[PDB]
Amino acid sequence: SNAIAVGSERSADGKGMLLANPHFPWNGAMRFYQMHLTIPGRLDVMGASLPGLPVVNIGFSRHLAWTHTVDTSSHFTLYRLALDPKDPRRYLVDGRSLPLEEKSVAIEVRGADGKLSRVEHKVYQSIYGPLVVWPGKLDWNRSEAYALRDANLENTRVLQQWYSINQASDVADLRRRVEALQGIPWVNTLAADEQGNALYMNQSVVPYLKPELIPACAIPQLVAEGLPALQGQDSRCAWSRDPAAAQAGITPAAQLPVLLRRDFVQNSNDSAWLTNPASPLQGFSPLVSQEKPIGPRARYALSRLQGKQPLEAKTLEEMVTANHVFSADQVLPDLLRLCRDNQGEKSLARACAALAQWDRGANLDSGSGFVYFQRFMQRFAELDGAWKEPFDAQRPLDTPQGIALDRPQVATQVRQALADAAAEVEKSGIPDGARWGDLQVSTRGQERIAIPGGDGHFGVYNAIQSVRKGDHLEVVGGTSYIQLVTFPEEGPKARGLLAFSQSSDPRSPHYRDQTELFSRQQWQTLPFSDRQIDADPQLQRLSIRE
Amino acid sequence: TGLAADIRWTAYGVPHIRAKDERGLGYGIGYAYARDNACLLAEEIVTARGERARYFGSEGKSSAELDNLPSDIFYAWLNQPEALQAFWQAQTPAVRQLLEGYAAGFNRFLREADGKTTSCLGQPWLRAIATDDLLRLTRRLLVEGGVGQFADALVAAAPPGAEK
Ligand SMILES: CCCCCCCCCCCC(=O)O
Ligand SMILES: CCCCCCCCCCCC(=O)O
Repeated sequence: SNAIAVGSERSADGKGMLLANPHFPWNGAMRFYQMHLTIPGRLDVMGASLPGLPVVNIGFSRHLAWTHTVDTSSHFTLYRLALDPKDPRRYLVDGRSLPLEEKSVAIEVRGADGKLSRVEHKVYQSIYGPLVVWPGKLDWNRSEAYALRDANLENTRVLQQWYSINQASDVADLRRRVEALQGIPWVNTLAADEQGNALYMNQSVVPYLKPELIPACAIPQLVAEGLPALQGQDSRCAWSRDPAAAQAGITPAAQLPVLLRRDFVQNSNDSAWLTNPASPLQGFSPLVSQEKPIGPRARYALSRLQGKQPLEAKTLEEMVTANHVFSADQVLPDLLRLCRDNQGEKSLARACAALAQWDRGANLDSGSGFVYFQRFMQRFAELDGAWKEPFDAQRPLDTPQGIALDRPQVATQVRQALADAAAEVEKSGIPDGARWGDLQVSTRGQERIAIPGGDGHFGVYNAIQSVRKGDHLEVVGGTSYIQLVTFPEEGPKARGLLAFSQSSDPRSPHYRDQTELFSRQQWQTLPFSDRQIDADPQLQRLSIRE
Repeated sequence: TGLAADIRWTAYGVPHIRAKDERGLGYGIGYAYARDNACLLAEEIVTARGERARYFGSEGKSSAELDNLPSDIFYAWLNQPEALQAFWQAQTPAVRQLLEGYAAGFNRFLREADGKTTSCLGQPWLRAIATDDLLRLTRRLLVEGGVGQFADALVAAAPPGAEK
């Protein structure tokens, strides 16, 4: 997901502005739904929410707009258990053997005969939480096992937290309300207000360990691989208690990253670090935020946001609707050089022509070059030291860049990867005249609607994930609820769409109406004031009671 | 009772719910959401109740693409009655009222539904919901950044046998 908040120092009108571009499933329990909620005099908020929740999750009100992105902070820890050498159902804490608890659950299963039978299953639990097995990595043998402590199991504040956000007046109020309750489970929050403040908060529920405990409490080999794993045989590796935290064992709000500025803040699912490069966020716990290389979506955003030129609503909208495949910027120039260097190779001819003609986009009319580029990048990602300029922490926005074609071993492997990618594309059932929109679709009844965008891993800001189904790529997730909010004098102006439409039901008048609009990238007013609502010639009203 | 909402829909079926209190507000939300998505919510509640195998057998999957039986074991473990009760007890009066209203409004739509916008009319799993069902959904979402990612791993965790 992407989020951009612009403040008074950079906005065209000197006020706040927010782009919300969550990338979430197109079906199921996380399918966004638009609604506007009003209790006259004390609540007036509009946005979109996940199924079953009577609050607005991403939205705006009279003076405020906010959104969320999945963060890089840990929201659980694994605990490696040292098993009792005499009994693999017992584990050691400070050298003392403790029994595992056994909780049985019973499930009814409908069989082939249509009758129900009862299945009983035993869940083993430690003082930390339930045991988990990843065969071949996190096993349960006679020496060790792994338990999982989820910090959000004790977060009973989640709904109150969003309802409180729904009642927030401005950025300062929003910050107070989130830091006070600490009910946000696993997302960043970004916001802008009418006065022109731009806010980023990495304010969620995160296991807390005091700094001095981390060196000895971490499992070195697992933390190196990005798993929050701790030593479960030492009581001193329990999550630390701090009276200032809203929940025992979680990180106090003062210790989590916050950036409050008047130019911009952004996030595309990387850590807090480069939210705004002019002011890096550093020195946090490894469970909270680390200085890891940013992904190409953030790199794309920063290439467009940095500088002195004012940002207008149109600028932020077009960062989505351009469908620019930003990963091409690092790779395609040198790849085309390699192509020109190998004009004798008939195995490369079709691929190289397609890449040369490609508009570097994931637009509906983008050529098969995007497909060739995707299959090449999947292989390029697996090559060792093929970057001309590797990632440089002192140039975190401009590296990695280019192919190290001057190394003979790289040139060979890169050509082979292109040869292999071309063979794969040609083995598939795609005519070379077909364009991206001919391939990527969302099915609605018996028909298909062409969908622009591409995988976020290729640096397409309008991230769309698809899977092969039948003869097409079926969209499964990505750009979902779009909201672009500014604050002109009359009241908040919100523009956007719900890409997959309000209703998941094929019978509904609102099953595919916004999907047709998403396909054509035609965003619409999100009416909020009574004047806007009353101006809508489709306005319908129903009052209900019981 | 004490449930009342005014709902306006603009283009594309976006609801604008007005009410004097949280119960009424939830009433409007549950009703409007059901009009568009009753079947979706019914299915996800089945999932969160750990009842997929009961309605659909062992061969199917949830919308998170977990096998029905492991999914059920996970949600039966997650959404035990004691866990739901403690979660409810910790809720403010405003949130309880939002949830009570929502369940009532969703159920109102179900009573009235004739299939106009509901493709799963007549399915045994399309049924009146309770506030506990909304707690089940909430807790399912709550753990997506945690133990929910390890649902299969939790189900797979069994002590060693006599092996070498
Ligand atoms: C009960 C848990 C509620 C969680 C609500 C999450 C809302 C934001 C989800 C979108 C985040 C993203 O797109 O990265
Ligand atoms: C089906 C693909 C759509 C993208 C959905 C990704 C969001 C998952 C939210 C899980 C929260 C987390 O990852 O910690």
